[PDB]
Amino acid sequence: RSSSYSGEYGSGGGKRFSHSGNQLDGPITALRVRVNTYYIVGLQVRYGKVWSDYVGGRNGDLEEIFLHPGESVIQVSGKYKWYLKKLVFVTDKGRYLSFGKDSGTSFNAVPLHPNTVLRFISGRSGSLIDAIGLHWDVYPT
Ligand SMILES: [Cl-]
Repeated sequence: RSSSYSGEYGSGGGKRFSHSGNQLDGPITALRVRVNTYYIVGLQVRYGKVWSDYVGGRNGDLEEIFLHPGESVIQVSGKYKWYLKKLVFVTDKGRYLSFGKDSGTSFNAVPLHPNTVLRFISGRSGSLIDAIGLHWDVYPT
């Protein structure tokens, strides 16, 4: 009734990953994004207290952000072409958490149903992030 999906943004390269089985650990509380001049290289997401497996490669610099207590992502925009290139996570505390350089084809993802937040991500990866998708749902009870 409340879940929705935005995606997939990127190419068909790489291999699928999904954090759907990480939801049970809790809401998103932190993000790691490995970045270079051209690409989103890797991703890791913290669900409650539990970091997901890392996906992607190592040819970039690791950027990390903890969300403030009770803060959630409510919109994600970005850029891609043959791989993912840029991500901006917009939060319900007004923060715009940006990773990567402005180049490529844009996407702009918002949740379909009322009062939902980013609950987990999925996508495709190898040595880079080939594609990403955003999964929205209610903030967990
Ligand atoms: Cl590209």
